[PDB]
Amino acid sequence: TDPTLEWFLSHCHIHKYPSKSTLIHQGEKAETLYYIVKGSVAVLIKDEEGKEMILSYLNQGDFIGELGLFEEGQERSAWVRAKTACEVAEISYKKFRQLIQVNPDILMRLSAQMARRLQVTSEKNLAFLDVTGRIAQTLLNLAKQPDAMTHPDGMQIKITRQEIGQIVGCSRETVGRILKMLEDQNLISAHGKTIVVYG
Amino acid sequence: TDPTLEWFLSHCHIHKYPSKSTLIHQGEKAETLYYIVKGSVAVLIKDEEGKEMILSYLNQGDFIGELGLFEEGQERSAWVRAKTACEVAEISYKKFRQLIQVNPDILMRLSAQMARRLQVTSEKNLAFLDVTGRIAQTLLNLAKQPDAMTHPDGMQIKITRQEIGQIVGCSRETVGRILKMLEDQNLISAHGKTIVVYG
Repeated sequence: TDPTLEWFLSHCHIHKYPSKSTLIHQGEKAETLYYIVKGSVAVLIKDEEGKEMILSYLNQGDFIGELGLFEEGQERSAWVRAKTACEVAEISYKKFRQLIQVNPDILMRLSAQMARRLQVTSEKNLAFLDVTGRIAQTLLNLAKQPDAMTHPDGMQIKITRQEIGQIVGCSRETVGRILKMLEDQNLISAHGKTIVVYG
Repeated sequence: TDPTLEWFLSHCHIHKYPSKSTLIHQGEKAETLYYIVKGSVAVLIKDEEGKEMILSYLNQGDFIGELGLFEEGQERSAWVRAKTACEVAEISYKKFRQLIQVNPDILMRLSAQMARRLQVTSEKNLAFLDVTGRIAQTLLNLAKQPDAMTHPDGMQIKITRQEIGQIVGCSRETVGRILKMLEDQNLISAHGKTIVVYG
């Protein structure tokens, strides 16, 4: 059992959100503070060219819209929507601040993840971003070449890591540093001399 | 004045650091937890070969390795040095964990900082990363121009939002969004026609 969680939730209101239903709409005045008891949700924005862009998926046990607890008035840059029928608890920010006085443990939890949530995004300057822009261009251009292969996901090209570095003007390593990053962004794919560009 | 920051301060050792003196080394043993009372530091890393490729820039009102606090173990890759001569207060994780109980307010400001770092992360395709590389390049070359200003943090140049768009080949809005990002990353600062390039 979980002494705190159970206490915490006895101060929250749990409701169900059928898939695709929206939990928080975008310029809403933040005052909660949502805790996912079960199921998953998505954080969406619209980029230039008004396409839905997924910022993150949040799963059971995670919290929703902190960033509004430490920023009065703060709105909701990007709005929360359910992906699967899920139960979510929500508590007045005002009342939550009271819980923290009583037993500052829950605060520890939420405080948590984030951290485990940051320890995953980071370990990542101007000089660096420049090369990242150049390499992305090289791959973008090669996909439009007549010698490009057609891939179910997009276009597949042929080039060595050293060739990328020679073209852009960087070490073979810097290429791997960037290729790995781009690959983690689900934008490209690297295996030997074969590289595939998505979209 | 800042009460919750005044108590939390009396409960820990504040250290002075001359510029270019390292605070945190690689492989460390995470048990702190520093708070920059005054000045600025730089999160470095030594790369493939060598080259201190930098990583960040933390200033007054910042916590350090706050990720270590949670989750036993963790020393501790990363790195830290003082850019300018700065005063840094530090406290053992375990004592802090006790203070959290005494007055949780300080756990607020630690969580607050973590929240802000999430904001920056979520706000991140190939085409976009390409433009980001070109824009940084324009700012990079201009700071080396004879008509650049001497700024305490680096070099300050003169250019409008639309001028950058014309050079790179993007909308006036695209420049706006990218300038926001780069300023949040602590690489530049924008104020009207004035743009200052750090470093």
